[PDB]
Parts: sequence; C-alpha cells; structure tokens
Amino acid sequence: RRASKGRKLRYTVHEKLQNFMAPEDRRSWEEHAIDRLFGTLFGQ
Amino acid sequence: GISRDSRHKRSHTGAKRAFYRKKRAFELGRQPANTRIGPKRIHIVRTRGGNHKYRALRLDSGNFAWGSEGCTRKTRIIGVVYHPSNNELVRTNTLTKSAVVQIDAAPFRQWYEAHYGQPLGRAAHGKVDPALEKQFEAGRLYAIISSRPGQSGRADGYILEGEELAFYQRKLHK
Amino acid sequence: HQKRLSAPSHWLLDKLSGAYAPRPSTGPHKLRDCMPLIVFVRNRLKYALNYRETKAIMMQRLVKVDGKVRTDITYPAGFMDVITIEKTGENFRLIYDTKGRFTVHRITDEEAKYKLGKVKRVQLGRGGVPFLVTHDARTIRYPDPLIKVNDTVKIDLETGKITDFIKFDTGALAMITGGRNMGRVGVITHRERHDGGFGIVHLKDALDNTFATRESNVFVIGSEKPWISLPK
Amino acid sequence: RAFLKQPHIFLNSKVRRWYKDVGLGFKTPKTAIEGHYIDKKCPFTGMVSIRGRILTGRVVSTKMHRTIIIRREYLHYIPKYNRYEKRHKNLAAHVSPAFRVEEGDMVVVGQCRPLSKTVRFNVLRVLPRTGKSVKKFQKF
Amino acid sequence: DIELQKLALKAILTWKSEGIKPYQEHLEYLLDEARFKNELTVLFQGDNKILPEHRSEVIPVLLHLLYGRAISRKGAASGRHGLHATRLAIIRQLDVEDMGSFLDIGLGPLRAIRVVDEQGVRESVFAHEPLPPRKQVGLLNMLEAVINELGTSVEPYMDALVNSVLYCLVNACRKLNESLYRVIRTTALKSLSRLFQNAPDFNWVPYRELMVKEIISPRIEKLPVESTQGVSATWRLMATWSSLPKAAPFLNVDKRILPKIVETLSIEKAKDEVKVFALDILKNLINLAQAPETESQFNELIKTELLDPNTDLILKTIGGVLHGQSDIGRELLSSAVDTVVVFAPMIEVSSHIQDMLEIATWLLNQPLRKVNPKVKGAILLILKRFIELDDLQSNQELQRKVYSTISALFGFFKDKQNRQTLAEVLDVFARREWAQEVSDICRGLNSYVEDYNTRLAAFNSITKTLDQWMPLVHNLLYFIQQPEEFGVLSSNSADGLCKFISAVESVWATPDQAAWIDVVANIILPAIYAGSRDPSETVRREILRVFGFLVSHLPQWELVAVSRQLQALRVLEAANDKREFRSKHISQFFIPLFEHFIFDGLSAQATNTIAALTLSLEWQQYRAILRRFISYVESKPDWQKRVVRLLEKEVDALRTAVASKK
RNA sequence: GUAUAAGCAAUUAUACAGCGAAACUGCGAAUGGCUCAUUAAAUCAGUUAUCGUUUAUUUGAUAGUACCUUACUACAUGGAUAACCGUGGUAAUUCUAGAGCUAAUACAUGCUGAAAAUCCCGACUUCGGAAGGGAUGUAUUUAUUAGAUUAAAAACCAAUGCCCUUCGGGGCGGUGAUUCAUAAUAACUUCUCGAAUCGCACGGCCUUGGCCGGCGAUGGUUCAUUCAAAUUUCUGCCCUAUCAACUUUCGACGGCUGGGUAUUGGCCAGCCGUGGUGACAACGGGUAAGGGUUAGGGCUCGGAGAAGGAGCCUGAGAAACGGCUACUACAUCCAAGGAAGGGCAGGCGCGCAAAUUACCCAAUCCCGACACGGGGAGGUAGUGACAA
Repeated sequence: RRASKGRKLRYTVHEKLQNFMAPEDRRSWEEHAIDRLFGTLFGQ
Repeated sequence: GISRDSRHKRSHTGAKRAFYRKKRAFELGRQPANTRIGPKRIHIVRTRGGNHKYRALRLDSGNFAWGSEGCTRKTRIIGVVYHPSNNELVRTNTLTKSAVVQIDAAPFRQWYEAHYGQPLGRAAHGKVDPALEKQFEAGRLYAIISSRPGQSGRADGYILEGEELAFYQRKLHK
Repeated sequence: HQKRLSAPSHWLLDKLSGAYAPRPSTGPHKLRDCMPLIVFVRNRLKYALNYRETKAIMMQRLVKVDGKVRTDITYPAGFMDVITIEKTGENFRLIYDTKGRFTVHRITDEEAKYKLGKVKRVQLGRGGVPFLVTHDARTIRYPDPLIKVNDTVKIDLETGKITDFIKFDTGALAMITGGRNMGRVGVITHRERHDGGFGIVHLKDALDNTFATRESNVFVIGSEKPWISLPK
Repeated sequence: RAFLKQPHIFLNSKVRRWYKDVGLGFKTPKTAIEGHYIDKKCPFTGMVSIRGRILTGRVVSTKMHRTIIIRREYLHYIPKYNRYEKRHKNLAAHVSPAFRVEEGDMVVVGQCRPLSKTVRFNVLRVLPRTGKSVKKFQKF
Repeated sequence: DIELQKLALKAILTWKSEGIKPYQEHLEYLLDEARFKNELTVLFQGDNKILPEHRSEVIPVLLHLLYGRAISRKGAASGRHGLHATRLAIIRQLDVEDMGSFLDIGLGPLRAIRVVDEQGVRESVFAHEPLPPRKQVGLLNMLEAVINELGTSVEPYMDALVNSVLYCLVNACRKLNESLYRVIRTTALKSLSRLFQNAPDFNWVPYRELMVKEIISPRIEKLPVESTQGVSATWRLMATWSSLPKAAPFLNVDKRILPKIVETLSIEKAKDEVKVFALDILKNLINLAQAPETESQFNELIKTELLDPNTDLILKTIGGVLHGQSDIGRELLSSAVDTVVVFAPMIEVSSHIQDMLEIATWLLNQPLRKVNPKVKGAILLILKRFIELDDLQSNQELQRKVYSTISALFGFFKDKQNRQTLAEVLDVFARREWAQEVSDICRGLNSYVEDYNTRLAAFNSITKTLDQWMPLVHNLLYFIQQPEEFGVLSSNSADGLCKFISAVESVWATPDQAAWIDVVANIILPAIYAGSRDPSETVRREILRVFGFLVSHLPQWELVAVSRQLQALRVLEAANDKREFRSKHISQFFIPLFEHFIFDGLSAQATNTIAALTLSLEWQQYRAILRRFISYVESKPDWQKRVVRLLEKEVDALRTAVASKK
C-alpha cells in the first residue's frame, strides 16, 4: 500500500497514551440554554 | 533522537533484528533548517575535523547567474513559487536546493541596458527569449536555487531560461 | 604499547628487552615499515644502553637523519634513510636481506651524500606547477617531465634537487619491499597489467627462481647499476 | 517533480551531451550515446563511477523500475557430505535504460558506490540467451 | 576616514529633519564597517526604498557617505574584490540623476572646466595643474566605472565627462614621474573607448587637434615596431572609431594612420593578433564604405580620402603577408580572405591585380591542410569579383595558369552555392575573353549546376578542344563520384567520359598526343583509383565500364550473374599468368575490388585472385599491404575466418615468391 | 610567550637581563582500568573499495597581489582583565561582593614613504638588456569557459607514395575511466589567511645615518605523508521444520526531488510505481558467544553502563559520564533563612579462625611548553607440609 508512514489512521490503542488526564467538566451553563441555542442558531 | 544509523530498519531479506547498540557520534545527523525569507540569520555549526558550516535560517538576498550572457548579480528574494519536494514548503516560503523562486530583476536589467544599449522590459547580439522578456516587463524573474542554503549559508542559483523556463511555466500553471 | 613479540619481527629485539617494545612515532614511513631511532641506536648498534642514555644522545645534536638533525627518540626511519653520526663520522643505510630483516650498512660521505627514493606519484600543485611525491613523503616541486609513477630518483639530500632518475623497465634489476617474497633482490623480467586492480610483475633472481610480486611492493634499485652499496 | 538535467552542461545557450566511458574494455551503447533519456545513477550519463569487483549472473525479476534481481548460483562444499551443494544468492544492480533488458539473459555487473540498501552495482553488458524460469539451474 | 565619517553623520543627524528621520538606521548601518554590502542591498531593492518625496533631502548626505565608503583604503583587501567590486557595486546600485550629483561631488576642481573653446585648444588650461596625479588616477578609475555601469544614460553628462577625461589624457601625453601618468593614459583610453561606443549621437567635431595631440606626436613614427607584440588601448580606440559611423573621419586628419596600420600588418614577426586586429579595423572601414545612407553621410569622403590613396599599399602588403612566411594561422587566413572578399566590390581600378590573381591561384592550389574548403570558396568569390578587370589579355601564361586552377576546383567542391559561383566565375571568364568555346563550357556547367531534367539534358547535349575538355572532365569525374539519385547522373557522366576518351583516342597528332596523353594520365588514372576505393557499387560498375572502354579503345598507350563473375575472375587469373601485370594497376585497382567483393565460392575465387596478384605485385607495396591487412585483423572483428584465409593465401604467395626469386 | 612578587641573589655605564612562587596563555585526561541482561555471518575473519569521507599531532614543500580622489594628511596601534593592593558580607572554604592598577604568541584593528612594486609578453639586439604592450592574490558558494595541434572532420590517414642518385643509397599531466588534477571570468561571504611575535649570533656598504645581513622557536592558506576513524564489496556460524510461509505492524523493494550528515545511502520528508524473501532452506526457536603465527606445543589477536530516564556543553577524535540543566529516588551540614553530594578496594557474613593494609619507577613502556615533571602497566620483597 501507498500508506505506511502514518498516512492512514491506524485505529490502535496506545499503551503510554492511555490514561493521561481525567475529564474536568468546566462549563458555566446548564446545557439547556446551550442546546436550545444550538437549536436556535441562524437556521431557526 | 535523530540519527543516521541503519540498525532500526529491516533486513535485506525482510527480517527484523534486535542489533541493540548505542547511537554513537559519527552517525549524528542534525536537525533540519527551514530557511525562510527575512533579514540575514545564519547560525554557525562546527563539525567533525572542526570544519565550519553555516546553517542559514533566514535569508533575504542571494546571487543569481545570468551566465548566458556572462553576468551574475546579488538580488533580493521575494518568495517561492514552486518546489519539487513539498507543497507545505511552497506554502511556508522556504528556500532549499532546486527551488524555483521569483527574484528582483533590476540589477540584471541595469547590466543589460548598460552593456548592449537597447532598453528592455519597458543590435542583433542583444536578443531575448520573449517569455524572459515578459518576466522582465513584470520585473520579477523566475530563477532556481541550486546552492544548498542549509549547508552553505547562501542562496545562489541560475536564472531560468528556455526549455526549463517554459517547463516551469507549465508546471506553475499545473 | 604493544608487546615485544607483537612488535614487527624484522627490527629485531632479543629475549631480554622486556615484555614491552616502543611504538614508532608518526612520520614519513609507515608503522609496519619503520625502524625507530632508539631501536637503531641501542638494540642494533648498541652505541648506548638505556632509554635515558639514548634520550641524552638524541637531545644533544649528535644524530642526523637524511641531512637533518632529529631530536625526539622515536623518529621513524624506515627504508634507505641515511643516518650520519659525526662523532664517529659514519653513515648508516637501511636495506633488507634475503630473509627480510633490517640490515645496516656503513658508508662514507661520497655515497652518503645522496639518497635513492621511489616515486609514489605526481600531480599539479597549487599555482599550476607539477610536483612529485616520493615514498619518503618528500615533495619535489618542478621535476623532470619524464618521471612517472613507480620511477626511482637519486636525490641530492643537500638541496633536495633531482639529480637522476631510473625508469621502471622489464629487464631491470629490483628489490622487493613487501609480500611473501619480501626482500629478494632480482631482475624484473615480466609485467602483467590485469586492468582492474593489482597488477603483477614477474621477477626472477640472478639465479633462476621465478616469483610474482606486486608493483606496489616492487622497489626499483637499478638495471645493473647498484647505485647503493649493497653488502658483500 | 522538477526538470531533469545533466549536472553542469549549459543547455539554453544562443551561440552538447556529455557521456563518459567506463573503460575496462567496455563500449558505451548507442542508446546511451544519443538517447535523450536522463538518470543520475547511470555510469554513462550520471556521475557514478565503477571500480572494484566485476560480477555476472542471471536476472530473475526484471519487473522493477531500472533495478534487476540476480540469482547467483555456486557450488557449496559441505565437509559432512564431502560434496558440492547448490546455493543461490540474490543481488541487485541499477539497470540503465540504454540496454535492452531480457529476462533470463547473462548480465555483467560492476561495483559502484552504494546507491540504495541493495543496489550496489551497475549493468555493463547483457548477453542474450534463452534462459528459462526458476526451474532452470546452472552455475554462473 | 571612518571615524570622521561617524562624527559627521552624527552631526547631520543632529540636524533633526523629517527627511533624514526615517533613514538613520540605514545610514548608521551603511557606515558600520561590518555591515556594508548587506546594508547597501537592504537600502536599495528592499522594502524600505528611498521615498521620492524627501529623496531630494536625503540623497546628498547618502551620496557623500557612499563616496566615503568607496574612497576608503583602510578596510579594503586586495584584488578586484578589494575596493574595485565596491565601487562597481555602488555605481551599479546608483541612479542617473543621483549619478549626476555624485559626479559633481567626484570632480572637485574639474567640475567647471572647459577643454575646448571657440578656438581649438586651451593651452592656458593645459599649462596649469589643479589636481595631483594620485587624485587623477582615482577620478579616472571612478569615471571608467561610472561609464561602464552607465551605458546609454551618459547623454545628459557628456559636457562634463569628455572635458574631464580629455584634460587627463592631454596632460598625460604632455607628461610623456612616469608610472602614474602611464596608468592615467591607459585607463584614460579605455574609458574613452567605452565612452565612444556608448555615445554615438554626440557631436565630436569641435575638437580634432585633441585627437591629433593624443595620436600623431609620440607613437606614429614607431607604431608598428611598438604594436608588434599585442593590441593596445589606442588600437581599441581606433577599432571602436571604425565601428562608429561618425567617428571614422577622424582617421583622415593624419593621413599616415592607415598606412602605418597596414605597416603593422606588414611586419611578419607579429603575434598575429595585432594582425587580425588591424584586419578587423579594415573590416569595419569597408562595411562603412558599403553601408547605406546612415553611413553615406560620410561614405563619399571615406571613399575619396581614406581607402583610395592606399589600395596599392593594401594589396602589396596583403601579398607580402601571403607570400612572406610558410606558416599562417587559420584564423588569420580566413579573416584575410574575408577582408579581400569585402574589399573586392569596393575597388574599381588598381595596379596589382596581376599579383592578386597570382596569389589567388597560389592559395587555391595550396593543399587542403593549409587552406580549408570554406576558405577555398572564399577565394573563389574573390576570383569572380577580381577576374572582371581588364588584365587577362596581357601575360597569357598567367591566364592559362589560373584557368588550370578553376578547372581543378570543379571536381573538388561539394556545395551547390559554391558550384553556382564556379559557373559564375566561368561566365565572367567568357565575358573577359576562345570566347565561344569557354562560353560552351559556361552553358555546360550552368546546366550541370541547374534541376535533374536540366542536368540530364546537359549530359546528353555535351554527349552530342583541350581546354574546352578539361573542366568537363573534372565535373564529369565528380558526377561519377556522385553515387545515385536514380543512378542516371552516374550513368550519363560515365557515357560522357567514354565520349571524351573517344575524342582522346581519335586525335593522335604527336604534340596533341603528348599534351592530351599527359592530361588523360594525370587526371583520369588517380580518379580511377579513387573510384576503385569508392565503396558505391554503382560507381564501381560504371568505373568498370569506363575502364573497359579505356583498355579497349586505348591499347597503344604504353601504360595500358555469380557464375559469369567467377568465370571472368578465372579469365583474369589466366590474364595475370600469361602477363604478370602493371604493379600500380594491381595495387590500386584490383585488390580493393575483390576486397569489396569479399566483404559484401565467390570468396574463394576472390582470395585465389588475391594470391595470384600478390605474386604479381611489388614487395614495398606488399609490405604496406601486409601492414594494412594485419591492421584489418586487429580492427575488424567481423570476419576473422575471412581475413585469416586472406593471410594464409598471401603468405603462401610470399613463400612461392622467395622460392622463385632464389 | 606574559615577571615592578612591596621575592631572593648584584653591580661597574641603569628600559629588562641570573634564579624565579602566584597568575594569564598553550597542551593534556577518546583511557589505565571496574560491573553485567548479553551478543547465532548483523559484528567477526579473510578479501576489496573510498573516482563516497574526515583527521590535532608527524615530516615535506609551500602564498607575486602594489596603486586605486582621506592629502590644505598619517607615520613609534588599540582597549580590557588575571596575579597584586586595600574595603567587606555570610554559619558557608576562589561562595564571593565593591574599589584601585598592569602585560601578552590572551581578544583585536592594520593606505603610505613613493612614484614606484610585482607578474606576463617582447621588438631591437654586441652574451648586451631591453625600447614599450597587457595585467593585479587566497578561502567559501554559484554560474560559465578552458582542461588542450584541425572540426568546412572536406583534416591526418594509402609514406603502397614524392624528389634527387653512382641505383649502392639519401631527403620529405595522470588514471581503466571521470564535471580528475589545474587554469580563467562574473560576482558572493554580515568569512578566513597573506607573521605589529621570541632567543642567539652578530657580518657587509659606507648616505657613519642608517641601509642591508644568518641561524633557529612559535604561528599561518593549500597539498602531501603518518597515526587513525567511518562506512563498503565476494566467501565463511552450532543445531532444528512441534518453525512454511515471512516483510509491507518504525518503509517492505524501487526511481525522482530535496533535508541533514564529513560523505554515499529509505538514513529521513514529499511524489508515484509494486514489491522483496522462501524447501538450493527464508523466517522462527534453542544459547551451550574463534582467528593468525603450521614438525610440536607454545605465541599473539578478539556488547551494555557508571542513583534512573531526558536534553545540552568542549574537543582532530566522545552522544566522554567528565561536567551542567529540570524531574524522580536517596543522603549530609545549619545559627532553620539556606548549602554542597552520589565510586572501588578490605573484614564479618555461626558463637570457632588460617596467603601482605609491603617497596620503588630501579629497567621496558606512556604523557606533557618539555634532557629535569608525572604514571595503579612493571619489577623487587614476605607467607606455604596443598603438593613436588
């Protein structure tokens, strides 16, 4: 194949790259406003 | 991290060998230098035997040879137009070897009108290819870089002319 | 700092020079093809006894090699380098023998005044001038225009001027300086080109023994004309 | 890609083609002389020079860009059998577009500076025969 | 002085001005002695160019600083890269109005000088020196660089430049302390030459005595003896003078200049380069003398004053050159024959055309080693333009000699235009004179050179008298040697040669016998051998036909189908053994024929005939033959068995030969 | 090479002179050696190449490069620091602060006595020596040209000839190869070198004011040579098919283009092509990791780490473990603010056991400004009923 050197996304788990950071949820909004805004974007 | 040894690649028969040794000093290959356009920035690197080689990182001027008539001049460099290796390099305006780039034409036109006499770009020995004449009328020629800016510290090369000139016009249009 | 046994067996040391042996310093002659000055003084000539004695003798301007005073102890003097000692007024020259060992010869000033050196190569130096490289690492500027590779030159040793030359020739007598038949004085009778590396010559003696030595090891001494006094 | 060129011959002049002989009793072919093909690893067009060992062999896989694979057969003496045994060796050599490649022919190659991990030789003179496939065995 | 420069620039920046304000970094970086070239090339052709608004406010201080950096001797290294490349760089990057203000700065006292007045010379100016010669050397080198970088933009600055350089040149020649004035004179003439071919449109007429004082006084009485070595700057000035149209009539002012030029050409101990240089001066003179209206504004004088009173000396000297020494370089030869080509239509009457025609036929019978065939074509054009003067009726022995040459050139040339010019020189040959006979030759060669239907008509018409015949013989054997278009030209030329040899055997009166017999020998027999070595098989067939005609019609002359081929070869064996042969006949006709027969039982019959003929021939020819055969062995690996069978048979013949001669 | 030590030791013409601590400058420490998970033709050994690269030291030669508008000029070159003297801080040793000096072979610039200098040509010539004509280094990098008798090479080659004669005769740079070596022009470099150095003798011309004058030491551009180092070509491992498929899973095989490397190279980045290896034994597995010197035995030669990862520094040669930098794991001093640091050898290892904590670089050998300084190889010595 033409693609060995990273050219295709090898969906393979990485050992050292496994558990770096825990998700810290930092969002000041109660998510109802945000997805109601995603509804009421330009399109509606 | 960077080295030139061939231990890590596979065998000629397609085998993998451990061959575990340490990276010594004579397989050292230094980090690349994206020579870009700017004021003159050159870092000196001493190498084996105490030789000096000049890694040029930011370059403005180089010299170019219009040796068809037998002249060469130090001119500025506007910006790369095409490069055979990497379109990312063409984007990031890098100067390497064999790099076609538009250069300023003013010293060449000065030398032409001084030597032969007729104005150009505004007898029978002073004759120009018409594509080169169009380059002169625009005032920004197509030249090539053939000096290694990384391992020589200078952007020098010959002007494009004739068959290579038209080939590179067609390549630019591609 | 090699051992006495691992030292080359053609500059001789007896069974009492200790387990060690000097290594030659860097100089004109090669490492394997060298005789150092201390070994020439105190092991072959025995004009001294000890390293300190040889140090003192070489420190005062008393030993002259190839017309120039040599200071340091282990200056290499490999092959056909005249060694003038003025307090004895003798001149010694280094040849080989039939077995392949260093042999010292005594000479007076008339034959001691000149050297015979094999030409390594010839090129054009800086400025567009031809220069000539001997095997003694001597460079002669402005040579005779006929002296090619593997020629031999009689050298003045006082002005370094090219006094004479001898040509590589089939039908000439030679001396061997390498190979398994090293040190067998005889006549060149045949040359074989073998274009592609390692040309050979076929060299017989004066007494009907043929053998194959390579041109690099061949060292032209003279057609008959033994310009240096070989030992009788 | 860029425009290919011999390194220092001035083309666009308003007023040639350089090719050197390797020597060793070889003759440059006419396609190398006049054929406008250009390549850096050709000993008659590029700057590669040939020196050292000169070898022969028979091509097996010509299906490659200007590089052939050569089966080197020889007779291996094993002491346990006190007998000669056939052993094939797989080389490579940079093939010039000057010659007419034939599969199964007899080709003379020459040692050069290392052009690739495997490519260490240049072809000099092919000899056209009727060599067959893998099933043919012969010392060469 | 760089420290005084730094303090001066600090003072100018103390003059706080909005004009100098955006450029102070460029000024200090131009002034810092480690940033000069980079600061220059960032000043000019950079992003921050000089704005044209306050350009009149910044340019004077910048130009004085540029003069300081171009005058500095401290930091400069040696060589041209030492300070000469610096001056060239500054002047190349400068501009022309800036150059005018700069040369105002450069010419200190000599800015307002007048070298020429309403009268001719200003001796009151020249007998007073305002400058030391060191500053004059600097000024003059500076101005040479200025002119060399300026080119055609010199036009608004002539009224200062010519005054400066002429004052320097005339003070130098009056000083003719020697080294300074010498280098002054040489670089002065160099700048003058560049100035001349830069500015043609200037009026140079208001001073003539200046060129007089520069040229005639010190040199002309010695000029060949001096210029025997190489070209000079005076020679360059005269060359560009002859190149320019309006500058050429300055050579009339002293009338001995062109005589002494061809006297340099007369001295045969020159390095040949001054010879071809004076020759190119004459080239430009003649091209000017032929040129249209733009040069016919001066042609009538240069016809009537420069070339006319010296054509005799020109041709006498060129003859002394072409008959003085046995060694002439090919460049000098081609260039001399080119000058006489261009001089030919420029003269109408002279005195030495006898000598000219003799030298023409001399250089035409010169061998091909000394003279190239292109050069022989040039002498042919010379012959056409030089024969038409009324001279040939006197001294007929010269005239039968030159006609022998033109005939000889008919089988030599290869080029159609050369053969057209041959037919033309034959045309004017007939126009000069015998006349109707040579006009018959004119129409013959005209319909020879004209295409293929006309050529075959020519062959048949002449198929339907010695000097009539000889050129037809020459072009006839040339059209033998032409192999084939359809082969018809070869066959018709063969038929014509049979007709000629029939005329030959027809006429047998004893002085006609002698003349025609020497002619047919010395032109036909070597042509037979050359066509024998010719590998064209149609040529060999027709040469066998004409050789059969020769041997069958001649025989009183003292020197004379596989199955049928082999039978005829056996007949030839029997002819050998009944009569051995003539040795030259063997060695130069028969051997190459069966050599061709081999390399194209035929081979066995061929080598048997070669065996018998190697018996028949002479040993010295045999020695060369055997060396050629072993050379065939070494060089031709195509027929190993064939050549070695030839070797076996020929040395068996040698063994029988020594056995018989025992 | 640098001495004004406020250091000694003196005088018979007084800058210095003999010895000379400290200090600056130059060299040196790519090993002598220690430990331990191992390396199964990749190392290694023969055998080649470097026309693909580097090299301090070695020895040999070596460099013609002026003038060129400063001129109403310039003509014994600059500035810093150390050692030193004095003022201190802290618990903390050059951990060091402030102040006052002075030298260089340390760091650095460097037109000038002059109307010439130096190369090439050389006509005329009394070997006369020359009238007068052209021209102004090196290193880097690029471009171009030459790198060699003509290219209308239609030459030379058939000298098989031509001409005389007595007919006997006579006359007519290197390589196997390279764009190699080398030379020349255009410019280019924030680019070098082209001796502002030291010791010793001291002689010729006599403008008695100097002008010339030798031997060395140190230094410097190029090219050799040496010592090396780097890759690199054909052959050669022990055993096994309960190892027949392997590689493309760090590109696997090409070619082109560049980057970096001292240089070649999928060594790496783009672009496209389709491979390459294998029953002649690939690949895997096992770990038990010799060559040459030929009567013989003897003799000689033969990966990873310095508490742990990671990065950097000097130098001709190191990824030195010598240093530093941050993280981690330890440990020490303290006035609790802070500071420096990491190895080997010996004894016990039951409560009961057993070969020196020896001497010198004396010889061989090594490293230095260097005859003199310094060497953990080397020899000398002591113990022994294990034997013999």
